[PDB]
Amino acid sequence: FRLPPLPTIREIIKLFGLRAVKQLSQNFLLDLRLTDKIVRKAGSLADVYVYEVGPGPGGITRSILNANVAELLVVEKDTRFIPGLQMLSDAAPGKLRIVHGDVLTYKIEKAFPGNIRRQWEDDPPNVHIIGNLPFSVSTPLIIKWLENISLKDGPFVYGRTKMTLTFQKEVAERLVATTGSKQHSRLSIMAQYLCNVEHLFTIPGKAFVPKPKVDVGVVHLTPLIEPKIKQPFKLVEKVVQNAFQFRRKYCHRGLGMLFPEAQRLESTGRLLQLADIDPTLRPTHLSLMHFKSLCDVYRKMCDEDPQLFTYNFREELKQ
Repeated sequence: FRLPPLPTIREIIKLFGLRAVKQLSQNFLLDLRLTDKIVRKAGSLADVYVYEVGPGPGGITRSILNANVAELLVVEKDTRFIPGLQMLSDAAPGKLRIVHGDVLTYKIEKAFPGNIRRQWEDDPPNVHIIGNLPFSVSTPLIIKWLENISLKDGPFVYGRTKMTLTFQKEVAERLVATTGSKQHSRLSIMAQYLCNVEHLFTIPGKAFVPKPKVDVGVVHLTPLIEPKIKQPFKLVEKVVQNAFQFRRKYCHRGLGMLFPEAQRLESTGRLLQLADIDPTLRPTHLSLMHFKSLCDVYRKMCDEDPQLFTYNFREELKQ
């Protein structure tokens, strides 16, 4: 017969390598011009203690190191990128600390000196968190961090520490969306009640390798001195999540799911009435102050009735 040639090992490696990368779901920024821009937009990092999450090939890492940073600590999950980061540390001695870990669990409360901590009401501290992370990591990460801001712990034991982070365009858009927008949703309230949030700019997907199917938003967050709602994070999260579950219906429908069926007509009516909200507002028109009212009223209902808080409407739906 006549059969095709064997692959060379070079071809085999290329095959294994490309497939290896088309997994992992990182969107590499291999362009120092863009990583320079991200760092520039984050603000001055002069004498700042920087925490970079998931540096990967280290484009953002190089841009940070060039910004008169006091110190940079990076946490990286994939060992494959670690020796490249090591090389980088050797080029800037004393400047770069590398940790092989998971940004979702790694605690940085003791990573920088205690003397750099600042009161909550003071200006934000010389700690800044910067990161270009996989979309599947950055969403739960910001949610963990928002709860940390609520508790004033985690990265927020230093004070009102700043974040500059990439997200998919649409997640970026939800984070800064205001009332009445199709994007004003659960994440809009969660971030905005706790932080000042600004969408710095958008980077086209084409700029990343591999090319994701969406664009990438760069978002800056600074914790608020006075948060817009003062109730436990999990309470706010529950009200907000219930408020938004049915987007094209009166908000009464979503908020009603906070209450067992047997009291739902009366209780949902009372919640809206004590909160002083039109029960026919669609969720997108619910503002931070509506949510403050809703959460305050719900808190008192929970205190009067300790069965309320762990009520789950789907469990009831199982007859």
